[PDB]
Amino acid sequence: ATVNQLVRKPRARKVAKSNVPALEACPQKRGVCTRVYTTTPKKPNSALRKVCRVRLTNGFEVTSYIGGEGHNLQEHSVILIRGGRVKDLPGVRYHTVRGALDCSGVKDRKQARSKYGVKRPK
Amino acid sequence: SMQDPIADMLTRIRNGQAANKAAVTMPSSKLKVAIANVLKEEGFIEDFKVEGDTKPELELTLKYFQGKAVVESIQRVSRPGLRIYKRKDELPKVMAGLGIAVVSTSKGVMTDRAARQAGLGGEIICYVA
RNA sequence: GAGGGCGCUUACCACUUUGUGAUUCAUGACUGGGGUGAAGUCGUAACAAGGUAACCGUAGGGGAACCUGCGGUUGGAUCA
RNA sequence: UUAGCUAGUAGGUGGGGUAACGGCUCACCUAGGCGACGAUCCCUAGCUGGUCUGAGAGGAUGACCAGCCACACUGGAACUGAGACACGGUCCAGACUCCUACGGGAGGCAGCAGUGGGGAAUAUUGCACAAUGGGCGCAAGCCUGAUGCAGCCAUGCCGCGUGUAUGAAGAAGGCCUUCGGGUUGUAAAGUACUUUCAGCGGGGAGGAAGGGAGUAAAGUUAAUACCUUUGCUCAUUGACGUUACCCGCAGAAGAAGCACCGGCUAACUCCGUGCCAGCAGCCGCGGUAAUACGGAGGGUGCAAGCGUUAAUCGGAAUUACUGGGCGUAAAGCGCACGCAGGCGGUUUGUUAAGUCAGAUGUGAAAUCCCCGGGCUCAACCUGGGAACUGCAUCUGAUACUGGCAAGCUUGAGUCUCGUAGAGGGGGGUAGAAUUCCAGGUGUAGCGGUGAAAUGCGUAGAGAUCUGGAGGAAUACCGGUGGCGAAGGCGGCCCCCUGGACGAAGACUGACGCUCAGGUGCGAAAGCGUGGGGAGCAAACAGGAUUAGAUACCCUGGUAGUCCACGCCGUAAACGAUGUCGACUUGGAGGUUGUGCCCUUGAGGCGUGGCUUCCGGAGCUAACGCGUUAAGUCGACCGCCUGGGGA
RNA sequence: GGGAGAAGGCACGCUGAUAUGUAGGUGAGGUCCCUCGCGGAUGGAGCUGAAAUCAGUCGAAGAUACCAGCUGGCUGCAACUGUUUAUUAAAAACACAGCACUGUGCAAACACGAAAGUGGACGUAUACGGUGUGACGCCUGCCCGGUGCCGGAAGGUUAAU
Ligand SMILES: [Mg+2]
Ligand SMILES: [Mg+2]
Ligand SMILES: [Mg+2]
Ligand SMILES: [Mg+2]
Ligand SMILES: [Mg+2]
Ligand SMILES: [Mg+2]
Ligand SMILES: [Mg+2]
Ligand SMILES: [Mg+2]
Ligand SMILES: [Mg+2]
Ligand SMILES: [Mg+2]
Ligand SMILES: [Mg+2]
Ligand SMILES: [Mg+2]
Ligand SMILES: [Mg+2]
Ligand SMILES: [Mg+2]
Ligand SMILES: [Mg+2]
Ligand SMILES: [Mg+2]
Ligand SMILES: [Mg+2]
Ligand SMILES: [Mg+2]
Ligand SMILES: [Mg+2]
Ligand SMILES: [Mg+2]
Ligand SMILES: [Mg+2]
Ligand SMILES: [Mg+2]
Ligand SMILES: [Mg+2]
Ligand SMILES: [Mg+2]
Ligand SMILES: [Mg+2]
Ligand SMILES: [Mg+2]
Ligand SMILES: [Mg+2]
Ligand SMILES: [Mg+2]
Ligand SMILES: [Mg+2]
Ligand SMILES: [Mg+2]
Ligand SMILES: [Mg+2]
Ligand SMILES: [Mg+2]
Repeated sequence: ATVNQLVRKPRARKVAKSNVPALEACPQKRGVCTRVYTTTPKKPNSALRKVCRVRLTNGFEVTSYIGGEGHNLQEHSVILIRGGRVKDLPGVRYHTVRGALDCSGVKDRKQARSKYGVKRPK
Repeated sequence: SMQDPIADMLTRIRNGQAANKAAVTMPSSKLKVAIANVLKEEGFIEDFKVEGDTKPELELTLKYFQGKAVVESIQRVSRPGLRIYKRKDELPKVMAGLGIAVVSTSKGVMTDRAARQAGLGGEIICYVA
């Protein structure tokens, strides 16, 4: 309000927390799968979206989402967690970037292969 | 408690212009007369006069041009509690030269343009447009 | 002989040891509340004068929304 | 949501010690020093020039380089040395590793390369002292994992190329197709043309300056000896180096991919499932075609890069100093007093702290910007200028703020005469009425409800009269009447007392406003002690309604509501509108005082305080405020930053 | 108010200096004054006399003998001091201040008393007796169905006479 009140109590900021706490300012984090399963998204959406509870190497254990169509993930699988949330999945805050150590690219895809780790067809 | 006479003068003249008054009598002061001299020189007012022996009273005459008031906006700048001191380089310009940004300095209170011409800074008093 | 070296001792002093406090983290049988949800069970408390006008402070009572008394407001509709 | 810390600690006296000043340290004396302008404590963090975002203000940040600081497996210490408590110097303690003939000994790559481990992620166990320095040496000369270079990585910036003029049967094929045509498309084939860049064969500057071997003159010197300087031609020195650069070879070859296409946002048509696969940054899409999923055609954008992820800022005026609000979206403390603090009516004199102008020192270099130059050009480098918005010093101004002094009443306050008021505290008294106690008449009902019943009655209920007891408040007055800071106050009288307003005066002289922290008051309800208790009435019982009613309808009924002394500071404590000063059209009233005119009637004109309703400008998102503003400003405090969690 | 002497730790002998005995206490003689004695101001002669600092010194051991707390944490009970079965139970058992009920208007209730009389009490409902629980904080929620106590005599039964 007044200049004297501003001098007394400074016009402080408002710190906002990140939406990817388990990354600790890192683009990708290597982790090991712990629980591979499928969950039903919140209404009005309805599906069997494939998610994975994975414990990162730093110690954090989160749940990520598997994109594309078809994957070869199971227990004791090394994946590369990437930062990104799914709006229609309560709790999911991360994805698994394809083309990594074990999560191979999507089969029979020829468009947007950069986001799914698919090699250039011959 | 009346803690600012310059603000009172600006409020009185601004309300008189809004109400289409002819004269606005008020208790005057040395700085009030100095500011009224600048207003007369710049033509924003019509006339100012100090009439009083023991308690001097300034009776400014409002100036109207085809119904519209000559002064568009009157604004106090260096109000008591927030003092503004700008050098010659950073002297303000009101309405791109169409308004006055009155500055008080060592060589009296002439105006912003005269302060720039003389090459000395000062404190801003009133923005009149 | 002066004086200097070796040894010894005193003072400072690192590692270490004893007792009791303060703070933080993790864990802990069990336990209270809150937020999420799918055709789950009970009631209709608020929104009209919501059908007992609502709401606030307080005290008591009840499976629950809530009820009652006290003090204040119309952010209630009609009307001598 | 860190209010006290410090006993060598504040200071002093005297001595000893470093290069010097120094509680740097001991021996005595005075108990001080720090702290609401944040001491102490906790977490995190190398600082700066700079860097990125932003018009600026600001926000984040410390890659490379440069300056400073701190550290060499960890802790402690000292010696040499001008310069260290010292990265590859010393000793000891702790751990690790490695020999031992078991008495015993050796080491510290957060140096240059490289290894193991961690991670999403970091590069060769390369050449040379040729140039610049550094160290040593008279000089030659030696070393330098500094440095000058070499290799890998699209990690970042910039440049070039991956062709070109064409070339219509709008070849063929593909795509859909209203099956007539369109798209790809001058695209492709074919033709003419060029050979950048890559490969081959050659030439080929420049970073190299000096140094030694010889010859002369001068400077010396007893002396052309010896040495220095000045020159002089010759014989000399390159990791880069397959150097930059240029020349001829021949052929279009050896070189384009990535993301998106519903809106934000630049770009639409078919096929395949069928809330399934799935997309997703928000709006949201998939339930027989959703231009939104996957495939195709086509187009869009960038380009040796294209997208995602990680982090900062703009937009976000969404922390607002520039640049916001608090009546209703979140926001005036319930009110008052008041400290520190903030601000401050009017005139003059003095000073020049704040302010202003000039000059000096400085603000390293590097970096941004402007003017130019060199690599074919840009990136890159470079010269000058500007800038570094800052600080200190010196010289001049007092218009303003502040320091001091001397004046004024217009702010504030006092006295004098009067006025209104449920203002507060304490004590008395009158009356209606309700409820009981006793008695006299008095007979079958009374009370209650939408309907009844619990309940009261022949043990005389209900009704009336008489006498007595007890508690509360005061019918009409009574009104958007009055007072009070707020909460709140209502028969009458007595005592104390606060506050408010008016004609005419006199007087001090800025003594004025706000106010975190603090202090006091403060509805009801609640709690403790001592009293009292008529009526009303939480809890509780019974009756009634309802499918159910732990409630609204009824009969009882305790706490409490009544008093004294104590505790809380809670309300929709509201005008959802903080305190003080000035200005801004008007109308119709209520209350209270005063002035004047012939007051023959509350006849007429004025003039202050409070309060009520409309209403102009203006304001507001609109309801609405509207002289008692939510209209324009001034001084201050408190509060707000999405809804839940709370 | 307390736990608390919490837990734990430091110094304790002797000698010499500060000081040939210090700080302190007691207190001589000589000036003084008297309204003169058991007097009033100076005075430290003498005696007694801690505590600490510094240095040295001897022993394994210096509160060296006797005397002279073991400590902490959780938990049930009773608030606590106290009292209790002389002579096997000292406790959670009784009492306690406080709280609640009831009776009691004085020639009071009650108790000892065939009675007089006395205590209560030479007190007067803030007094006394009896019964329950037993400092203090949150409280004492429902029932008179039954047995007691209190209020009534409308009705039935009802002795002596
Ligand atoms: Mg109120
Ligand atoms: Mg000392
Ligand atoms: Mg910003
Ligand atoms: Mg190391
Ligand atoms: Mg060092
Ligand atoms: Mg290395
Ligand atoms: Mg060299
Ligand atoms: Mg065709
Ligand atoms: Mg889209
Ligand atoms: Mg706002
Ligand atoms: Mg609301
Ligand atoms: Mg609100
Ligand atoms: Mg208020
Ligand atoms: Mg050029
Ligand atoms: Mg610079
Ligand atoms: Mg002045
Ligand atoms: Mg009360
Ligand atoms: Mg009732
Ligand atoms: Mg009932
Ligand atoms: Mg309020
Ligand atoms: Mg005030
Ligand atoms: Mg109005
Ligand atoms: Mg003595
Ligand atoms: Mg037990
Ligand atoms: Mg117990
Ligand atoms: Mg006991
Ligand atoms: Mg016994
Ligand atoms: Mg015992
Ligand atoms: Mg007992
Ligand atoms: Mg009981
Ligand atoms: Mg009974
Ligand atoms: Mg009886």
